[PDB]
This record gives sequence, C-alpha cells and structure tokens, in this order.
Amino acid sequence: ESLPVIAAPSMWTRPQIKDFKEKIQQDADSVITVGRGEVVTVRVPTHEEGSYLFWEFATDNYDIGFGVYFEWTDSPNTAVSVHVSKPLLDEIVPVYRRDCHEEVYAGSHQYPGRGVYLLKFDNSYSLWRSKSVYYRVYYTR
Repeated sequence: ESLPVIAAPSMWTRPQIKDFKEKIQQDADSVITVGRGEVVTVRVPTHEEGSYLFWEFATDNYDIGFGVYFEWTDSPNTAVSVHVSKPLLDEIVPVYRRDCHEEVYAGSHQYPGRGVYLLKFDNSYSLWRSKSVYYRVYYTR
C-alpha cells in the first residue's frame, strides 16, 4: 500500500567472460539451464545484515532476456531458490535481451526494504535453443 523509495540500479558489463565462467562453474548450482520458450526466476531474499544486492551473469552461445523485480514479501529464509515457468511487485531492471554471451553482465541495487529480488532469465522468445546461464549473486553491507 504505502509508497516505497526505490533507488536506480547500477548496471555494467565487463569483458572477462572466459574467466568468469571458469570460476563460477566451480559450483554446479551456479549454472542453470533455461529451456527453449522457458522463463527461469531466481528468488533472492534481502539480508538483514545487508544493504545491496550484486549480480553477475553470462551465457555461452546466445543472448537471453534479463531483468530484475522486487517482491514485497517477508521471506522466512534468506536462501536462494530457482523456479521454472497477492504480493506487490516493483520493476528494478526491465526485462530486455542481453548480449551476455559476448560479455559478463552485472549490476547492483540498494535494498528498498525487506523483500525478495526476482532475477528473470527469460528465454520465452527462443523456439529451438536452450541457454546455459552462469550466474552469481551476493549481498554487501
């Protein structure tokens, strides 16, 4: 109901894509496969001890849609969960196609309150190709 204060996110790209994939691959949970025509949502709750969310991601051969939403939900855990496809939603990063197969894409956002970030990996426009998403999320103080 009440009106939130929402800061603009920071977004950047960086060219060290080969090293990025090498490092995150060292955890297989950090590589997700987004089926043709599918949308995958990574839910990332806010930490009480945190003030910002940071994310980075890349793909192998093709672009993919990416955006970020904030869901005003008091989450029991701070545990990250992944989901394949009442609460208020705000748009932090609009879902656009990203050339994250050529560069690492990254960004950050100041917590607007307690809630849950929705990282959207959107492959709904792809008729024939699955995508391999290499991704990292963490909070800062």
